[PDB]
Amino acid sequence: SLIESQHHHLLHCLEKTT
Amino acid sequence: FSRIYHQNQRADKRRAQKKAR
Amino acid sequence: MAAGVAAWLPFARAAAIGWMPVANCPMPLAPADKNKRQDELIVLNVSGRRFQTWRTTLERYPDTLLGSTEKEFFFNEDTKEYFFDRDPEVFRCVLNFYRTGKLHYPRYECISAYDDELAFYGILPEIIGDCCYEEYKDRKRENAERLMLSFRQTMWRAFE
Amino acid sequence: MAAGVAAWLPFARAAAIGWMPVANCPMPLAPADKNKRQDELIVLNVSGRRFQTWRTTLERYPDTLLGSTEKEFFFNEDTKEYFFDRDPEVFRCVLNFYRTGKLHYPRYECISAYDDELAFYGILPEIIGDCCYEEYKDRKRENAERLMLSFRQTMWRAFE
Amino acid sequence: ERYPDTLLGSTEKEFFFNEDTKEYFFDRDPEVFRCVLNFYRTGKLHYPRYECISAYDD
Amino acid sequence: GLEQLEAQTNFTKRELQVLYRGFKNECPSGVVNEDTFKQIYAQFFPHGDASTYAHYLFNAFDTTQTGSVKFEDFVTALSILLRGTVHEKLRWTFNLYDINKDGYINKEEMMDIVKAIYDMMGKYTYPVLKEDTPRQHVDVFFQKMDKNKDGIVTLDEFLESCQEDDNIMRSLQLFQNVM
Amino acid sequence: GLEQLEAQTNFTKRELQVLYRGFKNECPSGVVNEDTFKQIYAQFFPHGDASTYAHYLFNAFDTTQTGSVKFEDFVTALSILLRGTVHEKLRWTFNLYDINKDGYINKEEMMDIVKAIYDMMGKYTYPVLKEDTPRQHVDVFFQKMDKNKDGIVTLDEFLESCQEDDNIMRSLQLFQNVM
Amino acid sequence: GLEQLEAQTNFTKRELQVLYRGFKNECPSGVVNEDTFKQIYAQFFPHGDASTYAHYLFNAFDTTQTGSVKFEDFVTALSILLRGTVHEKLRWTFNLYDINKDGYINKEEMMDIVKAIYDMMGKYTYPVLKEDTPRQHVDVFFQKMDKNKDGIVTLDEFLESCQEDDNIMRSLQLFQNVM
Repeated sequence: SLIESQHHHLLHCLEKTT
Repeated sequence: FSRIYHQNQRADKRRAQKKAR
Repeated sequence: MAAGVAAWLPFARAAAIGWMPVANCPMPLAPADKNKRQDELIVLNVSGRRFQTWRTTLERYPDTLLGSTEKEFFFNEDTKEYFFDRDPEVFRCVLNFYRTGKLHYPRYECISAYDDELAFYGILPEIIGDCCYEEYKDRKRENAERLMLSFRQTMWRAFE
Repeated sequence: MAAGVAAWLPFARAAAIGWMPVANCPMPLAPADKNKRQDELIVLNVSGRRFQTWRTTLERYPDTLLGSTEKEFFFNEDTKEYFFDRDPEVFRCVLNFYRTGKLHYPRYECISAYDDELAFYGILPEIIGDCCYEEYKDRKRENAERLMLSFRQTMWRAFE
Repeated sequence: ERYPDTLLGSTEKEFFFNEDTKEYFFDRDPEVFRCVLNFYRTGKLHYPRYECISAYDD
Repeated sequence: GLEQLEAQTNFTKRELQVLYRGFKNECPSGVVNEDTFKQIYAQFFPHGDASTYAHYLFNAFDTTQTGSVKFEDFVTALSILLRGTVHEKLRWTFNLYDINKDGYINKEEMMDIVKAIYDMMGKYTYPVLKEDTPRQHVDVFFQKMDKNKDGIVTLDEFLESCQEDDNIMRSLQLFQNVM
Repeated sequence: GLEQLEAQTNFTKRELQVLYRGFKNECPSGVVNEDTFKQIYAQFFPHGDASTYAHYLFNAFDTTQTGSVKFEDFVTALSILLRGTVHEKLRWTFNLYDINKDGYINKEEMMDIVKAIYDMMGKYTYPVLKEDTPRQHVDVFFQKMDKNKDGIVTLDEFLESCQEDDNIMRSLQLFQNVM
Repeated sequence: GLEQLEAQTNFTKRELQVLYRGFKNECPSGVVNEDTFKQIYAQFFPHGDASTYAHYLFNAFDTTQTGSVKFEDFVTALSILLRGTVHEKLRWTFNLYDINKDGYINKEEMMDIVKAIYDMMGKYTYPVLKEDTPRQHVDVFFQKMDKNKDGIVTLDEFLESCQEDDNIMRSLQLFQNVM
């Protein structure tokens, strides 16, 4: 898909709340 | 009323014009 | 950088920075780089007429004909231009939508041709910009209207 | 392989396979193969306006100018183009017809020019696709409307 | 260069000028650019009766 | 897809686009269905009814249980029927005659089809028409195609009986040359 | 000018034109403001509200004192934020955390930004939500970016203890070569 | 058939294309009729009658016996009339004069032609006008064109008398050069 990669990556790097 | 009268008129008119084919 | 559907990701890659120092979390995710190449003005030949646009502008909606990848049934490598034997003037609206992302209606179009070209290129006649919507339905309904035993039932048929 | 008028004949040649098993025939007729050649974009030069179309599209109606071969008088062999000293707009109508096989009528055309170009292409105004037909008749009737002794009858002259 | 207070009037056109072909290529509609060009010709602008005024305005 | 099918067919890329053109011309890539066969196959049959026959080979074409499957599903079968092998062309026409879709054809099973053919013929047969011939036109099948003499033909029992009449293999392959 | 913007930023000509295209595609290059970021910055972050954070990096973004700065000042900082050097990203984040626009920040001020982060994280936290750790995640932040224990951060004091956070070190410039 | 027309006419492909253009332009390539000549010859010869002799060379151009044939037989006769052979040109001019369709000309028969051309001449002649000169302008015909002095000239008898007059032999070839 090569688009869900980038968009999901931002929300992944978001998930870093503790 | 006028709208519907023209409607039926053009209706049977198109019917006959189609029957021409 | 990126365009088409990723026309505003750079602002996101700028704004992500503001959480990096405060990222007291152990490890975020590294980026998703890959092979790279720039866009190109793909050139369409519709019945002798020529249009051009970036490929990402095409890829914006792959649920269409050109938006998808199967435009190659009409790609003439002999020309390197996807040639189509349909009208370009109605295709002009399609291109313009591909650019903007909204479609409109040339008022003077025999609605049959407009609709069947829409279908031809895989477009949805419902997502027309409502700024020009009801007149489409009016053309629809007017065109719809425009296109509109031995003895027992013998007397019957004779009556009506 | 072939297209245009014989664009779906391959489907019939596929369907004909179902006969052979039960076909108790000793020997049917050998196939009717003949000279074949792939189609190309014949270019129509209408007042510099450049159009391109497959011969297959061009030959769906050989009872007209384009389908018949008396189109070469406008064919500028110097350019491989059929140059036409006519309207670059009403031509589009005939062309999108040949694509479809049905005729449309734009709302805002001088019906005089319309019918004269139709006759010029040999096409019959009677065969207009009912997609938009009756309004053509309205333009017809309106245009028709708008385009409309010494002493023993000099008395008559003075009367009226 | 009759009015430098526009996209083409000012020098912001090379952002779409293609030195790769020595042309200003623009991803716009060909049936509205003509009206703007006609303005640049005269200095006034007409408006065709059949345009989805949204497209015109934008 | 263009190349995902090119890697499956017996035609070239231009021979594929030349049919994609005519297909998308009449059908806006929805999918060709019975509604298309019962007209285009019928419009080719004046003095004859094509629907009674098209009804069978539509679902014979459709490997899926759908009523409008795919253009890919159309061309993959066109490749077999035109430029395929006799062994698979006969498998396809058996699946056609196997109206029950099981692999076992009965006398009346393909009588239902020879009637469709005789109906597609025309209003009146040009020689004398006897409705026992579409009955016995199936017998001439089984007496050669029913090796078990039982009255029901299966796959191999029809194949091993459909490869000796040289004229039919001469006839199955007349159309793999047209282009 | 086009060249006048090239020699200022680190990006190239193709990148700059292909980005000004998308820039104008949503706003007619009038000038970008709050309301357009609150939808661009949100359109990539579902399950959350990204307006409250964009509300800070927009004023830190605006080199002028207006409510909407420019496209030229847009790229002059887009460069620093994507391919710019680490220590300049730190100074600009310093301009961002300092809501009072002075260079002096107290607990609740930057806690209001860590809220925005952890607010747009989502409506329901996927692990258990604890609202006092926004008191402590800034508290545990203090002990790093402060060597005086007074309650204020200045640029040097606020940076002299993130320069060695290797995770944020390799993570702060992830997009300096990816185009 | 343009190529089959070249095998009959003496104009070339460009001379044929550019003239068929003008042909098809003024009339929608239906057929040329009497009425059309009755006006296009009226514009090229005003201030006088344009029908009486027009309906003579129309039926002369009319090879068959209908009222309107086609474009091809029109240019194949243009070839004979402009760049055609003299022995065929005089035969064609006699078939023009041959009103009664039989092959024999009476004095009053060509009087019908001269009373048409002098009518076309206009209202008042530059010299004096007399209805008796059309009576001698045909008789000065026979004295040279009627070798038998009977009052009837035949194709052979019109030809044997129309090869030695040099000035008409120059007049009949006036337009095989102009293009």
